[PDB]
Amino acid sequence: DVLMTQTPLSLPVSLGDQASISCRSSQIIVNRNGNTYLEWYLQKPGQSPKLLIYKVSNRFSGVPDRFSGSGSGTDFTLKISGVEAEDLGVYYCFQGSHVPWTFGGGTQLEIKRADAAPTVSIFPPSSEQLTSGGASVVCFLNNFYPKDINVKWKIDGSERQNGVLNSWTDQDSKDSTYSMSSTLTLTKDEYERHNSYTCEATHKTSTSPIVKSFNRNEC
Amino acid sequence: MCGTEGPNFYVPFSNKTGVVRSPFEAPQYYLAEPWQFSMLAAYMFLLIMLGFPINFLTLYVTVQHKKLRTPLNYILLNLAVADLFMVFGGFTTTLYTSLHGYFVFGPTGCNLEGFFATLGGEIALWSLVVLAIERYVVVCKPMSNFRFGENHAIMGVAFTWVMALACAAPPLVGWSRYIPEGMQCSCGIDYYTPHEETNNESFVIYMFVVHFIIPLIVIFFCYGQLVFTVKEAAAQQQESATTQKAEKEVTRMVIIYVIAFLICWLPYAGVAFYIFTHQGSCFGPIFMTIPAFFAKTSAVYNPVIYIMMNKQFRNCM
Amino acid sequence: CADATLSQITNNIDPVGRIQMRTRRTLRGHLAKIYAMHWGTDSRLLVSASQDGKLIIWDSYTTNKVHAIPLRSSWVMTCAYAPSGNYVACGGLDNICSIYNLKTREGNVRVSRELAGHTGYLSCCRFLDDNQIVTSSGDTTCALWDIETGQQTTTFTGHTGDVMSLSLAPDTRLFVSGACDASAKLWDVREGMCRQTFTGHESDINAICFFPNGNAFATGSDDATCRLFDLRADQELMTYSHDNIICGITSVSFSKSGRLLLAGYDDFNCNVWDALKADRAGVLAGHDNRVSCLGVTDDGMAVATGSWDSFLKIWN
Amino acid sequence: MLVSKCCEEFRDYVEERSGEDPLVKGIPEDKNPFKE
Amino acid sequence: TLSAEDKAAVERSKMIDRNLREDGEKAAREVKLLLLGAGESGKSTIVKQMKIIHEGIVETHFTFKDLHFKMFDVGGQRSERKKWIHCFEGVTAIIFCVALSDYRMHESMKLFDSICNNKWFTDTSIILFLNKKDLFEEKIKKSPLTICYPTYEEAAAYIQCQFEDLNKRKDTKEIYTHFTCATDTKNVQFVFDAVTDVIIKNNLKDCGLF
Amino acid sequence: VQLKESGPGLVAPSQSLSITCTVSGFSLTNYGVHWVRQPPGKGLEWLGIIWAGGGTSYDSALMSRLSISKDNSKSQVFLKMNSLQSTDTAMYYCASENYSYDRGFAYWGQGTLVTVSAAKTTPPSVYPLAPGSAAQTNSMVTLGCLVKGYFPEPVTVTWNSGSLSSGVHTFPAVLQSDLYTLSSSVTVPSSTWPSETVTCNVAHPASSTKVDKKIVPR
Repeated sequence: DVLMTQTPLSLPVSLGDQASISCRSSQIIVNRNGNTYLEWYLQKPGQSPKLLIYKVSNRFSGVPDRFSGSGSGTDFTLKISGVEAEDLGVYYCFQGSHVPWTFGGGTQLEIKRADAAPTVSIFPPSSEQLTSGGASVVCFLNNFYPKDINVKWKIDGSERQNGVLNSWTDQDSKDSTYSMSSTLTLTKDEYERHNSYTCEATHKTSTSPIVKSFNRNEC
Repeated sequence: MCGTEGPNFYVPFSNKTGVVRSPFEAPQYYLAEPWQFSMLAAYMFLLIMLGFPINFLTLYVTVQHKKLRTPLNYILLNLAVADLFMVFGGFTTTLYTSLHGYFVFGPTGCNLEGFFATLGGEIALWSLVVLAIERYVVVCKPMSNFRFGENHAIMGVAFTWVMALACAAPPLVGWSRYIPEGMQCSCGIDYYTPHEETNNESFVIYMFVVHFIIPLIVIFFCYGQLVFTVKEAAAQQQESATTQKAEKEVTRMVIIYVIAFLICWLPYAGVAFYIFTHQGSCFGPIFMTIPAFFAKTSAVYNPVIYIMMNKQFRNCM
Repeated sequence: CADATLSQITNNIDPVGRIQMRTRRTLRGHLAKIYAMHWGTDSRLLVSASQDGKLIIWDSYTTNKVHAIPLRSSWVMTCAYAPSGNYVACGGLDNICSIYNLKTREGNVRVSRELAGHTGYLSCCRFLDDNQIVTSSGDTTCALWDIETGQQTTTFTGHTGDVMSLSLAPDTRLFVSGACDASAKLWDVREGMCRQTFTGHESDINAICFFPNGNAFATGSDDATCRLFDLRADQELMTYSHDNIICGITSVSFSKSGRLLLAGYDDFNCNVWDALKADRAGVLAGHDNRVSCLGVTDDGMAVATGSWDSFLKIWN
Repeated sequence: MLVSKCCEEFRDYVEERSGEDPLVKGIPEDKNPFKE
Repeated sequence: TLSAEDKAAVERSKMIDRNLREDGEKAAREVKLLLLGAGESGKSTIVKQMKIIHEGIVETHFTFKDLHFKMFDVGGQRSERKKWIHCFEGVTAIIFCVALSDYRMHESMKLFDSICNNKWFTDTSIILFLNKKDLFEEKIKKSPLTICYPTYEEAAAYIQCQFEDLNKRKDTKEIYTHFTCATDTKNVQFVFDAVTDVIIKNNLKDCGLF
Repeated sequence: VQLKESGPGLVAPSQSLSITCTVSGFSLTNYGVHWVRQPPGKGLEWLGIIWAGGGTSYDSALMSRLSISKDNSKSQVFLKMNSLQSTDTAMYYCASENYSYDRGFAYWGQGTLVTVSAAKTTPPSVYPLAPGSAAQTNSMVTLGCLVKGYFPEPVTVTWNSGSLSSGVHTFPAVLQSDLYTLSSSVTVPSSTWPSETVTCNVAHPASSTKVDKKIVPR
């Protein structure tokens, strides 16, 4: 019933910087044949985990040499020598000595960059859904960094947040920015009661909120 | 006018032209055109890629499956070993010499090659002799009240190694000599010149008696009596279908064995025998290119005849 | 009560992994097919029975033969070694069991007793001491004899089929025997009545042997499924089977601690299983025919295997 | 009898003395009585 | 004393090896057969005929034409034979005596199937010793084989067919049919040709051709 | 060495799940195979392992409902898991164990999402989202697709059949009455659209609905 508690929980790391990820089990673990099994798995968001270090310190074939595996007793550490775009993901330390075997809690490694203002665009309702009897107003908040962001929908100056459907994205590998969904789906008549809609966003890059609106009277 | 006499060698090719050289030195392209050594070497490589496969694979299979490890199979394991000697002492060093035109490893490498080659060939010969003797005693039942067990199989194998060394080793101590014969890429017994220091006359007669007349007489007598017996039995039980079948098959196999043995050895046998009774002679390329090639390839076509047709190796091919 | 399975109980135990046993000996000299074996308590002397009418007593350490007995009859299929090393026994389809004394006359050998009277073939005969012996008869009955008197001092009834094999408890007070009824039966050797019976098998129990603690045994079937039974459970605890080969099991025996259980098949091999987790711990290969019997030394240092190949192999 | 108790005594009897395994002390010619 | 015991052990191992070699050659020279057949089917009568020709288990032994023969008769043995009774693997042939008029045919078919289930007894010569052949021929005139199974040539054809249906080894398995005959002149030569054929077939099979 | 998994994407609650992870590149009798599931957006959980010789070791919680069996000849290992619940919605991974690397799981299965729900396979709906006259006044004009009312996961939305890779924004599906809605986006200048063809590829293999939409003005 050993638990792998991993630290640090989430640590921003610049490109090329070195990072230390150490995990210490709830109990001292050594296999009865004299070995100790700590294995470090890097998992991209939504993918299968990939092994980095087998047998505490040995790199597997194909594992980049920029990963350094070491540690003894209850302390184990993976060190990164050069951080590239492929370093984004979650890192788990795994023990294979005492069953049931357990994974680490995962470390959120993120890539820093210079601040960039979010891109806000609005979309007119699609003609096909208009034919089917629906109309969904779509607003996209693209490439805001860091995660800090606030969502507000305005309908001809009327505050609206009920019925708003939002989704959040992970930090991209190529651009290393956060994006968030803001789509409002409602009935035909409720969409028809108003002629314009306002999409209000709050971000740190500008003290003035970015605003976007579109006209229903134009297709 | 007859052949080229050397100290450490004897080349069966006349020096009256002044062309001949040592077989350890110059590529021998005045013995035969380089197209001839090209096809020769390629054909030798072919026989490498058939002989070493079968003969090594037999041992490997015997290692993997210990079911084949029975007393009766010992003389075939011996045969395989013999032919691998023929593979390395013969085919590999022939590759490394015919690629050049002349024998590279010195007269000491000549002794090593001649020894391991002749040892393999003689082990194969007596492996076939032992198989014939064993099958003769078991089926024909010549000896009154006798058995053939593992004691006899061990004595038989040991006897094949004793006799093989009793033939291959004397040229290493001073009774005949290993020299390049034929196309001068392969070293073998000096059967074609006289040399009182090495007692060639006594060695050839020794060869002729223990390793020719006795083996041919035993194989001919035994298989003749066996065929007579099987024919007589088939004659008497006219209505037994399976017996007529068995008759035909045994006779087929006996005929295969005899023809295999004649193809394998009567080239060398006839050449050596006519050398023996016709001391007044001198032979040319036609004969230096038929028995060493054709006789040596028996290292190929005895594994075919006795391994491939055997249904446990047809099931391995 | 099969409330769980052994693998569930031993879940927190790691496998021993690939067990690698080496060949230490190759006992050659037998002329015909070997059918039985038994270790002496000294782990040095062993007895082998072959159809050539021969019972040979070999010294394991020095690889040399110590005794060689020509039997009366060539149908021997069982042999046992006295714990004190003073006696040997042989027998088979001839319904007669011949017992020889060793430490009375040396060099030569004497047939101290011949047990005749059985109505069924002898499939297994086992010593208890220097004066008692249990024989397996295929008439659905077994027999306990006193060697000095030569009589069926006790008869074992309860099986409904031809008895193939038996094995004594390590303390030699209880023995389990299997017959053609696809059932195994536990017996007290002095009491000889069917206490517990185990059914479910599709064919004859071709193999049976005891666990070193004398609390469990194994069975071999024709469908290549070795089975582990407990004396008190009255039901199987583990099944060790391979589907791809349909040859039956011939003999079983356990390692000294019992972590490892040996069982040979007609597929020319024997499989040794991690008895705790049903894991195929290792494979013993090398016999030139089907395996006929095998055993472990009482001190457990090495295992001996006798097969139809007429050779015994010792593994460490 | 109940199988689980048999399983537990089985496991204890193994783990108490499973040490005769050559994977424990190795395969040495020196202390092996069955050597050449 | 230990060194003396070591040398004595080496010497006794050697002379035991010699004894085992000589015993093995002597035993392999003699040929054993297991005699079988239905109870009182004519096994004893054939035994008397063979004794005339040549001169719970029971043993018989004799010598003829330089070869030593020995047959053992199992007799009473209450066991499931069809399962494992094949432990006599290695015999030159399997001999069975049938009293022809005493038939049972389904039991014989089952026994044949049990023999066929053994791969080397699928390729093993089977000898049938037919006793009471005159009685069989006399009763078969008005009581055909339908007495046991609810024209001569075709009827024997389907008989051989249903015998051979499970047999896939026509080449390596031949039925050697013998009758009871007092005339020794034909008996000796036919015994000789039977043994000649069977040993030649066994040797050719040992040769590994097919 | 490759491990390939195949299984039913949607399974009714309390039924039996049969997952096959056909292995390659190694002898199945000499290596272990693992089972690990990952619920959406959570850390990994351990299920069990079958060892080289056929022995089994499971997670202490899941012996009773998990069954690992294999056919060594076909290089096929089968997971029989009974009494499924909604929490079983996860990407189930088969992971190899190499003894020579001493308990290191070199290779993991690609994973197959298994859904425990009563909803039926519903084909996806596609709508082209081109900016309107009020929304076309930006220096950069955004294009995308909305997928409303599909089931089950996943829909792999590729832009120009995967040839257009710059600026692709796919959003994770959002729970809406057990009907899942995801979105898509591109970042393209006014020169890219409508001058150059951009098509919207919606791939939903469950119903095999494949739609390619050239983006047109509203």
